Amino acid sequence: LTFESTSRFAEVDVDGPLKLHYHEAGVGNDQTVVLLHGGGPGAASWTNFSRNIAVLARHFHVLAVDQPGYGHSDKRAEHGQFNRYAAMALKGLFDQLGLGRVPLVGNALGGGTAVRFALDYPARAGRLVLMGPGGLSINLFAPDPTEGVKRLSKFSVAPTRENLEAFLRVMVYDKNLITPELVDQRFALASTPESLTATRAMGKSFAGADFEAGMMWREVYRLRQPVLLIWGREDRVNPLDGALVALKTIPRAQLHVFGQCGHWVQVEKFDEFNKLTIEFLGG
Amino acid sequence: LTFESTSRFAEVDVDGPLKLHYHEAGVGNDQTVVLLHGGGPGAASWTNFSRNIAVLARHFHVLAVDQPGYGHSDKRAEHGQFNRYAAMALKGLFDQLGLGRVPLVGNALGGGTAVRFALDYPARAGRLVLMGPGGLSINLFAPDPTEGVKRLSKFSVAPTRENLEAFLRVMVYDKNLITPELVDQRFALASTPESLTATRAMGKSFAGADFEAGMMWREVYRLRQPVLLIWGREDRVNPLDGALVALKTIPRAQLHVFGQCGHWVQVEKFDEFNKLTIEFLGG
Amino acid sequence: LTFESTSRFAEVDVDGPLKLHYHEAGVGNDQTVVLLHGGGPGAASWTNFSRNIAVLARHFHVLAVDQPGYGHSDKRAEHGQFNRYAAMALKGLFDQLGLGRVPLVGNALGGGTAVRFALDYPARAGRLVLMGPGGLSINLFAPDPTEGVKRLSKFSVAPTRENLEAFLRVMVYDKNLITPELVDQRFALASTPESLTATRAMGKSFAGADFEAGMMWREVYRLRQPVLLIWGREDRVNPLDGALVALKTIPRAQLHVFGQCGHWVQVEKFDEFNKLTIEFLGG
Amino acid sequence: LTFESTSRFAEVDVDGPLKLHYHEAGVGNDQTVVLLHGGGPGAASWTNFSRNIAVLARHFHVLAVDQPGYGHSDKRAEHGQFNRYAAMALKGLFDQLGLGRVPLVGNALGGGTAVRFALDYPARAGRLVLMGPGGLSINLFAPDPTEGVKRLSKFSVAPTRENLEAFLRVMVYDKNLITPELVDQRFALASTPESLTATRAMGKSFAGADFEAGMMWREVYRLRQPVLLIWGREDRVNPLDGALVALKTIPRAQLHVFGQCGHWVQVEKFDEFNKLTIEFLGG
Repeated sequence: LTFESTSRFAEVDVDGPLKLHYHEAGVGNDQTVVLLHGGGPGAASWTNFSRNIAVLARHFHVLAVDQPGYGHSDKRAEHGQFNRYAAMALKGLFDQLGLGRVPLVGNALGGGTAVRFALDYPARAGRLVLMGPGGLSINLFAPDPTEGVKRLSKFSVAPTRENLEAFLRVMVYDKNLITPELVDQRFALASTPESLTATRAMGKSFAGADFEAGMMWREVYRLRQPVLLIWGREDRVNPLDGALVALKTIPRAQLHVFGQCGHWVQVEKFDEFNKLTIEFLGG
Repeated sequence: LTFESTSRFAEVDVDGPLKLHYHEAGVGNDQTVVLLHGGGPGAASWTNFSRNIAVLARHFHVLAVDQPGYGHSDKRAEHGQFNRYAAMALKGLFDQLGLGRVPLVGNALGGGTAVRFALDYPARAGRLVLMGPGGLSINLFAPDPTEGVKRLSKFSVAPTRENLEAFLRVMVYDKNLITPELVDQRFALASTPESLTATRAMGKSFAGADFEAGMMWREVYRLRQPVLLIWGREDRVNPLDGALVALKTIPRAQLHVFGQCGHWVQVEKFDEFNKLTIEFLGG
Repeated sequence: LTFESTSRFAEVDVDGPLKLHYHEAGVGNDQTVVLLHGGGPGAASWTNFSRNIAVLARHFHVLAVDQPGYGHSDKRAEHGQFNRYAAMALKGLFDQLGLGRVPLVGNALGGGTAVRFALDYPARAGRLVLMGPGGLSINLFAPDPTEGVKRLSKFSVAPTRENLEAFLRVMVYDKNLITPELVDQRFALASTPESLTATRAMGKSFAGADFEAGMMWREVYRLRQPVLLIWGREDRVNPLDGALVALKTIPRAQLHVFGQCGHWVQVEKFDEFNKLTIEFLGG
Repeated sequence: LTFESTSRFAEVDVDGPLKLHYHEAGVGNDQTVVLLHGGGPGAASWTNFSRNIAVLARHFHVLAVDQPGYGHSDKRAEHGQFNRYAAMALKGLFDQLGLGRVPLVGNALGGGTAVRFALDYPARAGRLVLMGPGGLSINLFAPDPTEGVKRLSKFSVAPTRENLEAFLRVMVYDKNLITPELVDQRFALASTPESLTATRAMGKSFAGADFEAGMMWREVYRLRQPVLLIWGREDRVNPLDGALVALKTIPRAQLHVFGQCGHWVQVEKFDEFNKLTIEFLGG
């Protein structure tokens, strides 16, 4: 499996043509699973889910989608509440690929999109696996914006290598994972004109009139499916206290917390994460 | 596997001869695992771990031990802090069976004993799997005694079928699990003279000068092994808020919470519990 | 000040004539304050706020209102979401007494009514003082129904002195406060035909289609006024973990927790409670 | 009252002569109260408690002490667990001034010293008022070091105005409070050779063999006096989740949380803080 062998594109309608790039693996496997990556500026499906796609592809038909504004998907200069926007694009994709009710795996921003999709199109979403998810989290104890959020904001206003490194360093428990190569790689992608446009778009969406759609903790009591919340104990972006409302109010919720693990669960605990996900999704 | 085929007895020294009854299964499997049951008056290894021993025995050499004062182990009329006492007996057993460093699975009271053992004899305890454990839990939000604890206390003072049923009913989420047969069975065992003696002994131990040994939340930051905490979201004996100090302070801790599950995790979520335990213990 | 000297009645419109009994004290004091009592079956303004009305009346114009279904207010056999219903009655009273924007002090059920009123008629509610309030609380850790709620339910199905005593005993930290006289007094009021009707009405309202109105934790982020949450650490009806969503989401929120204090804050910590309330309400 | 009019010095014995600078006010008032300031590098009694000393001095005999390593107290290049060290110095002062059992008000680092003193010399400590205290706090949800702690660490390694400003900005909710004048003032004091020595001393103490003395959350269940914990909801140094073990385990504990308030409670909510403290200390 390679970036190129799995690469796919699709055009869907979200207030007009919207191009989506995604990776497909495990064709032939009966149960399709959709992965939605995290929200760092230089993040994408392939890099986010490197330690995972090949593994999950052994059991499922994997569709790893680049969310609008990331990777090789369209990067519009404007949009509404981001999760609702990305949800609309996923719906377009689902319809185009003839998918019915499919399970979703999403981390951080991508978890927020998974949930918004599950609420907006309740019939199309199966079991959910959510790693340090945004949107349904509400930080009962941590002052907002968190360190992780603030660091992303700083890079958004001052796109320097120094600021990106500082940001990345609060993504993980083992800061040794933030190597010069990783920093340089993410920075090349995060600082392109298009990524900056995406960032400026994200910023302006924050102050829209549809902010309620992002406050998903008020709604998840409506979800009828099994939901596996997965958290790194040392998550500094969406901290562990953010798990509580969702654990309490989602009827068929479960929670797994890994000690010695940060915001990037799929990386720092890739083996443990892969195994939980396979078992959960009935594979 | 039957109660009889697996039954074993051992005499160990805890301030003198102390008889221990236990169940052995999976002989021939390389990795030994010790299970320590919960603390209801009519509880024992065989009934506590019915949905589990045969399964785990497929992967491990299972020793399910009746804790002093329960099942067919000696039921003394007096002893110190219970967990420290039961720990001493386990040490005697370990030494007698030539066991070295072995993983421990313990629920409720039995989890408290697993931990006390891991702290008192740090070299002899491997990975720990703890389901709604006592001792290392401190209920940060729930007033003590909890409903579950209070109900056990009531039966201890008034040993009637009515009181035992009320107690059992707060052990599970699905109260339908508390059938007349289950109630009658537990009551026959819980109301024998010896079980009453055990209960009276437990009560008097509470007010000993060694109470600190029971406050294990002050010590678990010393544990060096991986520890899997498992909780039922609706646990009414040792509630979920009791997990927090241990999750935070145990370096290699993990936590799994099951929604729609009470204090009896191994029963209400036996399949999910069995699978977590097997994977965790490297089997 | 006596029950009789302060007694007042008013007829308001809530889907037709609805009689409200209330107590008025401190006439002449410039700032009016409305108190809303707790929800025990034999509860009322006078008994709920005995250690408080005379004190607060020294600083404010006190209107202690019996909520519909309690004390000497109408006790209808049917109504919708209770808090929304009681809110409508308070609005009727406000309008009739020419009140404008007034602060509200409410405990337990009465706190839930204060909040529902503040959300439904945002202009008419000033600062809020809420003691172990229902409605805006969501018990993130305690399994529901709590012991306190369950005990009230038991009395509702089996209205015996024994059951009421058991209920009352989980209202306080110092169980010595539950004297035979208190038990007999509350029982005489709680077991009248009208109180039973009120109870049966409350029960049926629980399963109405307007249940969302009771889930006030989803809405309190809309409140613009200062709100003082007051909790007994050992509250066994609406436990301390229920405070968290409201503390986090109410912009001008404050929280005070008293150790060694149960659900009846105004009783067990009457002096401390009185003083916090006076200072808070700017008196 | 001025810095100069209230200035006092004392020589006490802590492994030899140790000079302590402090401020005395309200002489003639019967009840003495000791204040222990926070731990920012340029922090001291006078600046920490500016909005408070004159006020409290109206009701009490105020002794605001500069903790060793701060203000005008000795700044040694080496010492053990800081709180235990500062406690020893306070004991020396108490003895020298003929003080008996006196209440203590301490914020942040100074709260940790108040507690260590109360545990080490149980007879000499009366009621405690603790604002965002260190030592007895254990951050159950926030990854450590917190943003606040990390920012102080950065300044300790790179003592620039930029780094101090960033640090100060996470001390308050209203960042407008961090004016250029405040930044310049604190920086002049924080960057002196002696303050750097103090900082280097603090750093080396962290890795001493007496680290347990700093883990005061394991001990506060021994405190017999009333203790008022006060927290800013948006505290980014010692966050609100740090309050929980102490609230639960201190028998006569109380907690007050102010929304829209950071780590500097005595500044951002000086009026509310002053009033709580006066009432609590029985004045």
